[PDB]
Amino acid sequence: KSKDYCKVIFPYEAQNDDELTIKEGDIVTLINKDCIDVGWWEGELNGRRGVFPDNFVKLLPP
Amino acid sequence: MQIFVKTLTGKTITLEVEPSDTIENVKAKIQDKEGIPPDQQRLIFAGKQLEDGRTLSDYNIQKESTLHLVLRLRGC
Repeated sequence: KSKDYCKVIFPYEAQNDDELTIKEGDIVTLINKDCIDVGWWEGELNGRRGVFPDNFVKLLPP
Repeated sequence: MQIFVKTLTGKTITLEVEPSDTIENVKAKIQDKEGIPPDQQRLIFAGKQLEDGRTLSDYNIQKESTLHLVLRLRGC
């Protein structure tokens, strides 16, 4: 499909207000890609918009 | 047992530790190697934020286990 879905294996916890809180076992739709540095992104979860390290997540091949 | 810490680009860091080592001590070893102050480092394993008053065995961390860490461009 057009956008990519990624499962997050290493869940974090509410770090900041400008940061998106994601827990393990949830899917977040990638709104827009990050610049050069591979490790940051943005997605919407629970009606929020915030950035999170994508390292803590893996790409699902299918 | 050896543990691994990944940075922004996923860098691999090998450390020598003892099961009796404290998390604060582990952070200190990372500071020595990478120059990152302990107050700017949050350790996470098994999906749960690791606490400074708990041990590695409490989180069922086994030999060759790898943790996940962030850099610090906005809020770590």
